[PDB]
Amino acid sequence: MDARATIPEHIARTVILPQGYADDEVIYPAFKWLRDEQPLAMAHIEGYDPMWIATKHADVMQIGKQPGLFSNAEGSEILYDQNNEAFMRSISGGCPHVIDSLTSMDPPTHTAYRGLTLNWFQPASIRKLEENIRRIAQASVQRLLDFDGECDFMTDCALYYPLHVVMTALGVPEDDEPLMLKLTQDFFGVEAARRFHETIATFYDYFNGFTVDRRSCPKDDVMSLLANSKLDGNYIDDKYINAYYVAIATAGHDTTSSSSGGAIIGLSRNPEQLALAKSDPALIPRLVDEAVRWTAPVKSFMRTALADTEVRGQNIKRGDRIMLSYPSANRDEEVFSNPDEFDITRFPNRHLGFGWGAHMCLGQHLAKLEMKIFFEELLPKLKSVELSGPPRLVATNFVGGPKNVPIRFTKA
Ligand code: HEM
Repeated sequence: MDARATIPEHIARTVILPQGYADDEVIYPAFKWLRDEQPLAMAHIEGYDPMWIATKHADVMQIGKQPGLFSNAEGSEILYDQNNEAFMRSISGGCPHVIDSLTSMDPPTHTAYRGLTLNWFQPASIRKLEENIRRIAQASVQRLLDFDGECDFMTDCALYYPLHVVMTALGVPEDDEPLMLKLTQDFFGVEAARRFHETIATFYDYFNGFTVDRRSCPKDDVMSLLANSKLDGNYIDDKYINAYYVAIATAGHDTTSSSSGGAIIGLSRNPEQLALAKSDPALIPRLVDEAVRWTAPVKSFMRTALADTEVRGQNIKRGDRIMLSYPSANRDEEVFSNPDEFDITRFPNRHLGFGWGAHMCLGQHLAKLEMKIFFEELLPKLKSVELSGPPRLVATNFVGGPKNVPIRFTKA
């Protein structure tokens, strides 16, 4: 079954299939076997293409730095079994990408489209939003504190906070939360082509009304920036502007909620850390990097090789699919000691949670700023937080992490 495939089928099924990601003691041991035994090897299971699994921190940095060699755009950047990639190419008119977002793009296209928002996402630009993001965090902290010491931290709090922040960055009204939750939770959640096609049409007509509006009535927000952008003396095609609004909102919602949940499971299991964080606010930034390392919400992205190459003495033929495991890179013993412990003091924390390379998460500065402001508002409000039952994690090999964290808390 592709004779170059060496990973034992049991490990291979555990790392690829979506089931095992709902449980950390299923998936982290398998990846640990891989890093210790077959750090970069080929797996081929039934229903999927052969693929190399880059499990080492150093190999994920190296593949991600070379877009000329390992392509986003040639195959599906998302891990789908053949069956599914097929249904998708139907929906998508031949090509393995459901919308034309930055992740489906190789440079120079990618550099141009990414270029349009890149500086709006840089730290200095993101500071303008601070009074707003603190207003949103206080409303969300209040909501949780209105419970008498019990709630699901996700579905009662962290589900809405990251969506409110990305709605404000885009310029979408507070009142359209229903439709944005429908976009990220229902339509892009975890005949069908007939209903796909007219549902994306309805969202595109909706966003289209904002593009037109920002073109006569400009505001400082991402919709206005991209509406009014022009590449070669012409406005960006509506397909790319609307895929960009969708890419930011979906890319920015679940990853930030999941990492905030991850932080609460880590502090609930390690009360010495809550106490440490409460006594030195300077440590919140440290807690945010550790929550995103430890949680690793994006479990993988894919790459297709554009030439025969060699990484860690392996000979990657042209056309080979490669899986990038951000969870395995964040627990590589060559970079981190006791990588399974949640430890907020961990420094330096050079995790690959936001990726590395050309496609490195555009929203990383916005994601660290809104998680830091949320926790600065929340931690002083709590005397304690503990889990009241097991977190429920999403079974998915793409964006998973906690979906339910039932907690008990005492107000300060
Ligand atoms: C803690 C939260 C977040 C995590 C863990 C996360 C993770 C990632 C990862 C792993 C990638 C792939 C990077 C690569 O291939 O090198 C990515 C892509 C991306 N993320 Fe995030 N992300 C987070 C928050 C955000 C936010 C808040 C936004 C939106 C403002 C966002 C927007 C994007 C976009 C647009 C891309 C595509 C960039 C490109 O292809 O050029 N992300 N993110």
